[PDB]
Amino acid sequence: MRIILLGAPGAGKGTQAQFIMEKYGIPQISTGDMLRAAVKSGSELGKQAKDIMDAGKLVTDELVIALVKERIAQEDCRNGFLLDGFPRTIPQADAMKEAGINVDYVLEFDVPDELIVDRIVGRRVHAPSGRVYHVKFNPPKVEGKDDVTGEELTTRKDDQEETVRKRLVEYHQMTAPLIGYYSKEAEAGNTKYAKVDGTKPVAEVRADLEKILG
Ligand SMILES: Nc1ncnc2c1ncn2[C@@H]1O[C@H](COP(=O)(O)OP(=O)(O)O)[C@@H](O)[C@H]1O
Ligand SMILES: Nc1ncnc2c1ncn2[C@@H]1O[C@H](COP(=O)(O)O)[C@@H](O)[C@H]1O
Repeated sequence: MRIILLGAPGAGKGTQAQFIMEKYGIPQISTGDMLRAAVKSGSELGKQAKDIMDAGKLVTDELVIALVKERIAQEDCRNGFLLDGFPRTIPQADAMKEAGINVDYVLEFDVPDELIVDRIVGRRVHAPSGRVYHVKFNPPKVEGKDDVTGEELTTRKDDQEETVRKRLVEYHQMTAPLIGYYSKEAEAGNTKYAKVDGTKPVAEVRADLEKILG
């Protein structure tokens, strides 16, 4: 089972990415996570991303499509995967079509622009695993520590009001058009489209997803 998460920044795609992963098995492919790992481990394929990311700008299609093509490669993704943060553009979406990468479901996480700044300013992550918390809306069992390894949590470098603003716009310019893209795919029968209310409580969106899938 292949799946795509599609939504504004802070819409809770990642938070939902974890669940589907542990409950269905399929690995979670988060471009942003890979970019941040690579940027930190100084990998050759990704380290370049650094300045762009911290600016709020999207990274060049070519670099990202590569990474994804390299990760889907792994044998863990032979039974399905979860593209969480990709595609982010028509080119990127197009590139997947030619490569013959079909998805079973496309899930649009609907969340208002006004809700975004506050979700994001209070988001903390366990970088090593990408596990994502929120100091108020979905905190850790122990303040400042990852629930599975007890490791200190951190705040993302690009998680600041200003950068979130720049981030929202690009979303509206480049990514947003994709809702239309997959709507059309869904209409042709190529995929299954599903919008869900991302303002609801985590535990609740979780159940909506479970209704949509199985
Ligand atoms: N459904 C929700 N309601 C309230 N807060 C949420 C919800 N889902 C996620 N969050 C919190 O919002 C922040 C951003 O969500 P995240 O899952 O990181 O989304 P995205 O991956 O789309 O940016 C995190 O701090 C997260 O714990
Ligand atoms: N699929 C992508 N296409 C282009 N840029 C991306 C992509 N995914 C992640 N990035 C970069 O990763 C950063 C953080 O994305 P995220 O962690 O998914 O919110 C963005 O600010 C972009 O610069």
